[PDB]
Amino acid sequence: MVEANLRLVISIAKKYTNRGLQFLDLIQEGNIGLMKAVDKFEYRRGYKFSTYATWWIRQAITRSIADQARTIRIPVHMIETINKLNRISRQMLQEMGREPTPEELAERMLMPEDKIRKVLKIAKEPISMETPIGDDEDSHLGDFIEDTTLELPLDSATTESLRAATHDVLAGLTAREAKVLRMRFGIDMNTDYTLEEVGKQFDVTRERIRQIEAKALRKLRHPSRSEVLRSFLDD
Amino acid sequence: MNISDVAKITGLTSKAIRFYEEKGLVTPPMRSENGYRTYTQQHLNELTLLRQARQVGFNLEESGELVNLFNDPQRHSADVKRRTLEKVAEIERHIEELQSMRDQLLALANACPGDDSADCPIIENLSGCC
Amino acid sequence: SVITVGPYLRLHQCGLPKKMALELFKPFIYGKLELRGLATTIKAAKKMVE
DNA sequence: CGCCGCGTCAGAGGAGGTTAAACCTTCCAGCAAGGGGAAGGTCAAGGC
DNA sequence: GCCTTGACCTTCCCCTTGCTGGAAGGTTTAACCTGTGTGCAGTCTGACGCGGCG
Ligand SMILES: [Cu+2]
Repeated sequence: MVEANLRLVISIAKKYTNRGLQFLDLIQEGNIGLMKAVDKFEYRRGYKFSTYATWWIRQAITRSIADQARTIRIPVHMIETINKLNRISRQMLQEMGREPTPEELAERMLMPEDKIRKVLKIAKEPISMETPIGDDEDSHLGDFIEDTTLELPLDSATTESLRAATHDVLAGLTAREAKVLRMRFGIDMNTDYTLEEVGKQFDVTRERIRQIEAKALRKLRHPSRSEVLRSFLDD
Repeated sequence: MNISDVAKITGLTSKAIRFYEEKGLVTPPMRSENGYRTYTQQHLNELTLLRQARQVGFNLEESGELVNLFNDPQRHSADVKRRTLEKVAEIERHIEELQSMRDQLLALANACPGDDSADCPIIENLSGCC
Repeated sequence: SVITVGPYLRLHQCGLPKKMALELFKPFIYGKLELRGLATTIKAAKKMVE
């Protein structure tokens, strides 16, 4: 029964071979198609096997073409929405002599403009890194982009000098206070600690601790020490 | 059964039905191997009660008590009528306080000139100013 | 850049536009500006260059 | 055996076209109208 | 400068009704239908290898 009906499969497939994916994988999917068609065939309906099997095949391939054929998995319902939409817009540009407006075919499609607009934002495929933006083979597209993620050297020096300035300022103030602030803010360590953690590591105090770091600011506001850090107000 | 058929009979939807089910207010219908909520006649009429009870005004919990009585063959009609007339009393007091509302509303309204003026007495008397 | 002729020169020398070498020799300048104390740090130095 | 034949390798931005629906399932977001409680700070005010 | 001491703000998270909407994901229809290809690509080309074929 499998070998009987393979030419049916290639016929269906090459109707569906509109250039989405490729031939053979589609064909193989038609073959699993035919297998499960025969796997549960009632024969006393009198009908010919062909048609029953045929629509099961159609479902198999039109599913798999949806699941695959993109770098980006778009699940099925978005796909069929797109298909519906384009079938509509063809008619709209028959009749208007023009491409249609989103509002128009949307209200005909009975749904608001936002979803249409997002569908349109989403629909188009990627663009092949090695495409020749150069008219000849003088340039590929992969040359003219940048790593806008990594670092910058001047910024590294900026941070380093800032840190030097900061702990230079710290050493001018009392040891306990500066250290308590290092753990309060995680300077020169891996971690960060807070009111009660740092306190009860030292001792119970809560509100006067707040006032202690306040007077630390007071001794630090101090228009003699800011000027090594006044530059970093721009920071 | 199938589920949409039952919900279009009774007017509900599978979503509301499943809310009620998660509230434990009816018999749990079994599933199938596929997973369809296997409804029955018991589920049908229990659902009809759980529907019409909140229509009457017996809440989620109280309509659920009506249901577990619907399962109970010992059920006290006495109790049932106490529940009834208790809810009658709450609806009465609801009506009465809403009447107090509408009374004060119309007291405020009829005093207002309604002469497109900024000196609306209602506005300034709703605030504790002046 | 484009070339042209320096006839008054001594052949161990070359012509040069300013701004080219200015941006080329930039961080050198930043460093010794910090050294002299005009620009305390790097951002200020860069602004003075600009 | 010595051709004759064949094969591999050298040298300014920009895209395009169509091919299902009907029934099901789980699970998260969201409303009016707030209410409770963690957990850290923060306003005055003390006692050495 | 050490202890609080009480009282106050702010933010985050969680919790109560009665559902509703939406995404993401699954399984079946009986008239029927049986062998691409489908537009390439215009053959660069000289040495050197190597396989069959004498
Ligand atoms: Cu008025």
